[PDB]
Amino acid sequence: ASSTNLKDILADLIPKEQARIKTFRQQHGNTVVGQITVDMMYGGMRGMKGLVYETSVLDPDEGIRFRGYSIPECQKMLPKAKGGEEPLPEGLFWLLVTGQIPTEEQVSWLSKEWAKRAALPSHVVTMLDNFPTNLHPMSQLSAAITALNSESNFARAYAEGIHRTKYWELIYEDCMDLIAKLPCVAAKIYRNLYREGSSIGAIDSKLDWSHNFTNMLGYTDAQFTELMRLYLTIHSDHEGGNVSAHTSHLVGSALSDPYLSFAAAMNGLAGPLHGLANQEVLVWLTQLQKEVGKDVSDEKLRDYIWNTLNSGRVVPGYGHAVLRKTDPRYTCQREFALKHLPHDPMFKLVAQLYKIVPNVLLEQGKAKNPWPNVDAHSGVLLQYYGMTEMNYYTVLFGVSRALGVLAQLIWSRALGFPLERPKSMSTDGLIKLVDSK
Amino acid sequence: ASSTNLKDILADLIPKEQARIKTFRQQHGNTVVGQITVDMMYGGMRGMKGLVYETSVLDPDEGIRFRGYSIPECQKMLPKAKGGEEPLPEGLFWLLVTGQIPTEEQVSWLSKEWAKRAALPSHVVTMLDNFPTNLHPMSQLSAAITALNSESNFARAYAEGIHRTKYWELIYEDCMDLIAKLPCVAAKIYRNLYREGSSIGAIDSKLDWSHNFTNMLGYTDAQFTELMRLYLTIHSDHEGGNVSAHTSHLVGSALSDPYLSFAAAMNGLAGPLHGLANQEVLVWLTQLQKEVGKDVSDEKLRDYIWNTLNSGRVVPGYGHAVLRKTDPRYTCQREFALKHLPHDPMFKLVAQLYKIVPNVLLEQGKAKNPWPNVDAHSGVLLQYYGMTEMNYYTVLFGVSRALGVLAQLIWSRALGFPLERPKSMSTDGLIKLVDSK
Repeated sequence: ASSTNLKDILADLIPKEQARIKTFRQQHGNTVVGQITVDMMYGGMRGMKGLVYETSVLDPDEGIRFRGYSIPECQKMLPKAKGGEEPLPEGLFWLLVTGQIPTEEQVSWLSKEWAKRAALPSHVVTMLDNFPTNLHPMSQLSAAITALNSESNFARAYAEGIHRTKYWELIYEDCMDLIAKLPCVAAKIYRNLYREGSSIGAIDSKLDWSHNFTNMLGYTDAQFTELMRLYLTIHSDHEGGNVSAHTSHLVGSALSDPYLSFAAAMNGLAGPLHGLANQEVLVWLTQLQKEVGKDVSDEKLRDYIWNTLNSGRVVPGYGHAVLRKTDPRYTCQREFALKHLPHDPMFKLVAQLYKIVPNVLLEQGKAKNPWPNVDAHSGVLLQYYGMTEMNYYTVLFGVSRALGVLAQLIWSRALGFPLERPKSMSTDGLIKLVDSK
Repeated sequence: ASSTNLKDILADLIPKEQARIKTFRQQHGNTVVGQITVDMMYGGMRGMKGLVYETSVLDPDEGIRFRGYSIPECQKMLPKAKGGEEPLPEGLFWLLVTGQIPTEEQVSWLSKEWAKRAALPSHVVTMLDNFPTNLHPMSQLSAAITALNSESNFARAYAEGIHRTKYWELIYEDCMDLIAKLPCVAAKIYRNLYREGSSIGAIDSKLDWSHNFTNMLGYTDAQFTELMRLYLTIHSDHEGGNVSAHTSHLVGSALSDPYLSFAAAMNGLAGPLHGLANQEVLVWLTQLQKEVGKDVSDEKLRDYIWNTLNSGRVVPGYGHAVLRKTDPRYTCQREFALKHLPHDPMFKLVAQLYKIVPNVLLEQGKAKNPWPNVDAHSGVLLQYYGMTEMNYYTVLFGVSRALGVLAQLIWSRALGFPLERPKSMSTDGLIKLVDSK
């Protein structure tokens, strides 16, 4: 056959980043990179630097980057799927871990490599098949990723006593297993929930990752698969600061093993201020599809959106405190839509708000980035291919953010990052602090 | 009957703290309360202020305080159990929430009030009875607190749309339920695991909280119960910064409901750098009980501990970067031991290290707080009353830290604290930052 052996590459890359951080930290290390205010400290840590998350940086002129490789260079560069046009999430985890762009057989590797590592302990399987259909997917996804922790290699090698400098090699092995069992768990949370408890199927070492998943979800549409490949590539990662990424991080720094850290991250992503906004827009988009009715003019939604901005509401999906042009991940799923559902009524709706909304905002003071998110485009693209079941959308973001959160988990463990322990305070403390002192 | 109605008190206290924070933040609010370094930011946030956690402050001269009420004022002040000598965890949650010291019928209230709220959905019960006995308690405790999330009031009232200023009243209701179902869940993780899957029993509105628990654990010793009452009071809370407290906080700030935030906190407390040190000492204490043998002299453990400090090891349980005298929570369980197991061989072991260790360290440079933790005393006190099963110790700390973590959860939600979102960075970012800029 063929390849190049991921672990063995990462094995090489490690000492070189490990040093780079040793000198940096030697020399300028004490160079003050900012201040904290009594107000930030009530402000949920409002624009504090405190992380070092080495897999993605928000570029204000250019969206998000998976190195400096942004959005638009990824779609080019990342291997596409042996007869497709949209990237493999495989080759994206590979980029996130390596810093390098996969080769076809570096990706063909992972796919083989995920299919085998893809197995499920009879007790998560049982645990799923009895869960109540009143329990949310995301309470199931996280209940069962903890219960998968039964199987961690790290838990065990820890228990036996591996040493500091070896931690990555098994935290690696736990991550590669998790990202393989993930499709199974969610494919089954779907199937039990929404496709009347049927069988997820089997799993095919022939196919790539996203495919197997879509195939277990029970979807025969190769257009949907390639949306699945695209969706999973683009919601992977987003700086370290955000709830699901900071929790997998925080918790993972107590030397908790990847099953447990990831499950704790979904408990953050099931949180309304975090998971639920892909929905929020679809729902808005839904009332609007009624209130302003089917095939509107450029004049009537201008009337609606205007009568919306000014009568003391907001347009779900639009605006960004930093990013200066349109989010590339809107643009990616738009480019998709243009190709594959161009004359869709509801995509027609979204694509109209794109024409109209920015100017309406910009002209009406709510501005500086009046441009759309990702979250604005996606749900419309899900509902088209018949994924109506919108509570379940939060799991699909979960299975995606997995690649980005676990691929930095190996790195915090490789560069051997400390237990995360900011100082708390208390108001009475503070009152004596800033002013009285 | 009799009482005073907790929710209704807290209802009163709220606006007054709510303002106090409005003015403080009005005026000095921008007063800079510290700086951040490139080095802190790799240093897992090494002595950053970033939290406001209003239920406990570390006093360096005086241990931990549950206001300014420290250790020693609590044992006095907190109601003791209608024929006991050790405080009720009931009256401690009450202190943590109110800021005020319970009255007997404020506590008698909670006990009644926990017993009724104490019920368990048939699906967590099933989920427990089939869990594998190879799955850790703490992967079970957290799997089933997520699955209890099926029952959150907040989840629902959120779903229906309560408004900002009402959030506490239901986040309250979810917390009071959780702390009542907790005994049931852990009593059953024990029983299934270690007491051959037997029945937890029933639940008695007559008895107080810790009692019911010990009674479901299946322990007939009223000395053990009162250890249980003491244990649960003292490991409740410990500033906000620590893994289990920061995670329940972080995650709970994405508007996740208390079941989900607490379950995510245990995924942090199951982490080796966090849960597992109560054990670590018992295990040390165990080898020593052999290597230096039964009834040693003040001269021979001096030899051991000295031959330990100098031959390049450390004494599990001893030392503290801040606290200047002996941790009161050593002293609390020592005072206990003195009373109730005075002539215990292994307590004799601990109490000897107390005589010997500090001076041996102090004289041998490893000093400034050479004094013992809590974690040093507890496990010895557990093993005596026949709680041999030491993997399960992490759940008993869980059920304790619950009171302190949930009682500040109501407060972050009451004072309406924002989604927690520090800025990440990246090394390449940093290199350009501190020096190049």
